[PDB]
Amino acid sequence: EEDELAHRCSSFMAPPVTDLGELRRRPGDMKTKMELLILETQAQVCQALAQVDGGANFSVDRWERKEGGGGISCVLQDGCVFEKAGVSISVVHGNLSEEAAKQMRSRGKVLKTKDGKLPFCAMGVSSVIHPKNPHAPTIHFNYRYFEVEEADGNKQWWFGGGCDLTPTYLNQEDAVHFHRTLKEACDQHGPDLYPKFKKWCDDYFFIAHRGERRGIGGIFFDDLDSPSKEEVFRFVQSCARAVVPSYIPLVKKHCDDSFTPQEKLWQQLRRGRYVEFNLLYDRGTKFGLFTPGSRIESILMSLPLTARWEYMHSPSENSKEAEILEVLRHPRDWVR
Amino acid sequence: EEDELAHRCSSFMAPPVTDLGELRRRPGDMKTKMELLILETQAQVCQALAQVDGGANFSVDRWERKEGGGGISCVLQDGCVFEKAGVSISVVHGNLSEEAAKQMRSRGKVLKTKDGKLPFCAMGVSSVIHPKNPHAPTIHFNYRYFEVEEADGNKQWWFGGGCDLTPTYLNQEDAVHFHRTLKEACDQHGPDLYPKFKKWCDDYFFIAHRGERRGIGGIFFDDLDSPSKEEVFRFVQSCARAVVPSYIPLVKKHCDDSFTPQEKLWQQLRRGRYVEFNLLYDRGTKFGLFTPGSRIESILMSLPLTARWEYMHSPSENSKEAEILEVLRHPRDWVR
Repeated sequence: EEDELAHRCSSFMAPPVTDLGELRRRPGDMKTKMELLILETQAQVCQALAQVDGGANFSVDRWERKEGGGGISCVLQDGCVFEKAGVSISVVHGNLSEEAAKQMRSRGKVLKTKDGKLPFCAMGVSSVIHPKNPHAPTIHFNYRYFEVEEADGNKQWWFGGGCDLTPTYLNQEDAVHFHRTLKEACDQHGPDLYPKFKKWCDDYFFIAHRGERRGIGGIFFDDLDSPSKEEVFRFVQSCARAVVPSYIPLVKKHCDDSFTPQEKLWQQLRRGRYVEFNLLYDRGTKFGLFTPGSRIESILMSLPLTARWEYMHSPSENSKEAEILEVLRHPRDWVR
Repeated sequence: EEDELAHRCSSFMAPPVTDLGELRRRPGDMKTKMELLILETQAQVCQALAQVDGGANFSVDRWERKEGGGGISCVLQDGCVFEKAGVSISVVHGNLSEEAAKQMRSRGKVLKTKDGKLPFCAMGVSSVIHPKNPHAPTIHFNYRYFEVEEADGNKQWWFGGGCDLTPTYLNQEDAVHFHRTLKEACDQHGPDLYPKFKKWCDDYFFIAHRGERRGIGGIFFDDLDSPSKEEVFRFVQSCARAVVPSYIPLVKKHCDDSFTPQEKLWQQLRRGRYVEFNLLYDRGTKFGLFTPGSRIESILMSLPLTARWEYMHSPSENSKEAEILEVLRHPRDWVR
């Protein structure tokens, strides 16, 4: 019979960033469990996307750097269903830079150095998928884990993540399906998680000057460090496993929908909004792998194939354009 | 005979931000001279653009806010020559916020409060113009002035500005024309200004991760506070007056050039680079009206009508695509 770990690894997009000998020695370490989870998630998502899109192949770049860890970047471009799809993982080990350390103190985190250093590990998966068809929505997700070794055998750790949808026009069934899938995943771990993280997602992706959100939300969480490491991992695992069922059915349903040049135009304006969230409010932080805010590499991976920016006459009062603008300004409940 | 100031004002896009009664009382104040210069420049540029583009009209929005000063924003969109053109002016009076003050100290500026306050005035013009034709280049320019009243009758003041070109493909004649026009303007005020500011421009618009500049540069200067206020103003005035001759001839020459769908595609990728400079390296600073870095309003005004982002096969070794990439990576002299 095939070795359990070997079997898992044959299904990944590329070999793990961490030496397989190390993962084999420490199967129960959260760093091991989380690296395998992010690799699994990346593979599950890429496989689902590749099954849907016959028009392009993933390029898979497993990379490493001396100071910047390693990762696996999977990119699909200009396919028949997806104009852009990126699914990346990163794993970084090292000692925290004085700058990184300083920033955490500003957010109220107190780190006690071990020797003179702060050994740490940060890892995560992050993805942005932009369909070609105006009626097939964009998705973003990310799931990550951080630990830092302090004085004594004490460790400080936390998880972060989220999954959010950016439709061109509102589709009620799609919105409910997406949110319901996320809520079911969260509810397994406690009834207050989805409502909290749904609200957090509505608040976080706010393009402030327009008074509009990027999309229809989903879930967002950060600094998640209770009740226990294993319990939070199981929650994150449920969330990561919800991505494909939350999303691929929407793309399969809508990828062939007819659309007008005007609907395509509107899609392009909505894609410009997606980009603008970064331009104005999330331009790049070097420490983005373990705090809210994106690293440059992530921002680049998120860009669509094309976008449009143009000052727009208020749309007809009962138009689909007006409807989506209203919900971006005033988010709604989708599941209770 | 028409009143000199009234005659000047009839040529502006809208009335000055500052009460005309105040400008009339203090004709010799640098705030007056600079406000008139920025209004003149805005009008000269808009008039030149409107003469070239019969396909769209400028919308002119003269606005004010209680805490945020006032301005005049002129916008043209989706014309027959320009896909986007923005020419804005802002004039803000008030007392420096503790945050703004703090930032200046970080840059090594030392301000001595008058009473408990730092009364200040900041003003400027800023513009981004994106032609439709791949062969007609994008331009950006800005010219600004800041003063703050300190303890005693002492004032701290400085100017900043620049003018830079972002071609889709390199055209040697265009590059020389543009740079020559700027150099002639600078040289009138001293022989070391153009070489210094040309290099500064090459260094500033560096999209670091690609190792490429946004375009072919021009001039860039900041914190310009010597030799005297009148001398620096006259220099800035020469630079502002060089915009139209540096640029409009290039648009008139190339706006009708034939282009291929591939050249249009490349233009779209170059426009994506333009946007990416903000996304990564210049995302927004609230204090951008008096320091390097753009305010959100400026970033928005700069966005093109459309852009593209796509990971690209290295172009043919002697292609025009390869040539522009090489010069973006390794800037050249254009005039000596």
